[PDB]
Amino acid sequence: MLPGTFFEVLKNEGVVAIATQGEDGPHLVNTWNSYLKVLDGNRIVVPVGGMHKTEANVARDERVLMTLGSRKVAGRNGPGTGFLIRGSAAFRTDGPEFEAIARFKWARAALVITVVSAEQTL
Amino acid sequence: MLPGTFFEVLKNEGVVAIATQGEDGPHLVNTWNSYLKVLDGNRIVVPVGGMHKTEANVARDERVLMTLGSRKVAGRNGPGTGFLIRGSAAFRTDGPEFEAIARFKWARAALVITVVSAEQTL
Ligand SMILES: Cc1cc2nc3c(=O)[nH]c(=O)nc-3n(C[C@H](O)[C@H](O)[C@H](O)COP(=O)(O)O)c2cc1C
Ligand SMILES: Cc1cc2nc3c(=O)[nH]c(=O)nc-3n(C[C@H](O)[C@H](O)[C@H](O)COP(=O)(O)O)c2cc1C
Repeated sequence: MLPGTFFEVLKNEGVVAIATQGEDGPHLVNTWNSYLKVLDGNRIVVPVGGMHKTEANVARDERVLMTLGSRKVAGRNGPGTGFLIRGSAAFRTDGPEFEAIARFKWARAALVITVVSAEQTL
Repeated sequence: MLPGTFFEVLKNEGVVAIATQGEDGPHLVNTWNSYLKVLDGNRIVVPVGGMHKTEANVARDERVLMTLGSRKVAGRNGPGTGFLIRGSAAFRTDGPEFEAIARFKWARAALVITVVSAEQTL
């Protein structure tokens, strides 16, 4: 379901945000557009170095939200666009989703988000 | 309390993410690094065109989280850095906080974030 414009965003660098639900309120962490790996079957993989509070949150509520964008891709009414992605998350420490990001030697795990919806919000 | 490195990030374009607490989970919306105005008092001002769900969430729980960064500013271990900002939010529709973003013709309000902590997370 990810549209072509999402793939054009990923050709450009930028800050990705990942929100999870904590018992206390939301939590928000980041990665880089250039670190995301998209796999077949609507999966986006993030290399995990820290994300310890995020991991604790996902263990109790697997729903996540993610945003990303780029001023270098056109939106509906001028330069710049981005996406709100909703999905479910899991952490993996082995298997092909882990091997997709194992080139980052600092990664202790892979955060795998299975996308359920993608909205271009600009 | 906002440090010099944060102002260096703001000289570069990027996607800002703002998380609020909803009824049924977090919500996450964006702005651009180039749209933020910073006022005396640890106050960050965001021009509001939509953010209707965000505004409903803030009316119930004023706490927000914000992230932003840039690959063009050095972090602690290599190129690229960014920040986790925690603060409290209010929407303003008159006064100096609104005037700071009034040049945006589509703005309906100013989202004013009063910063309580700022962490450089890379
Ligand atoms: C621009 C940016 C990119 C980041 N990329 C990563 C990343 O790819 N993986 C990672 O684990 N943390 C990354 N971080 C740090 C995370 O945002 C987070 O601060 C850290 O993993 C701790 O997560 P936690 O608060 O869930 O314990 C990045 C931070 C910034 C500002
Ligand atoms: C990169 C980017 C920049 C955006 N900047 C703004 C902005 O400055 N102000 C705004 O109202 N919405 C902006 N949006 C749209 C918001 O993220 C959000 O989708 C919209 O305001 C609706 O908010 P709500 O879901 O809280 O109702 C931006 C979207 C993207 C992808």
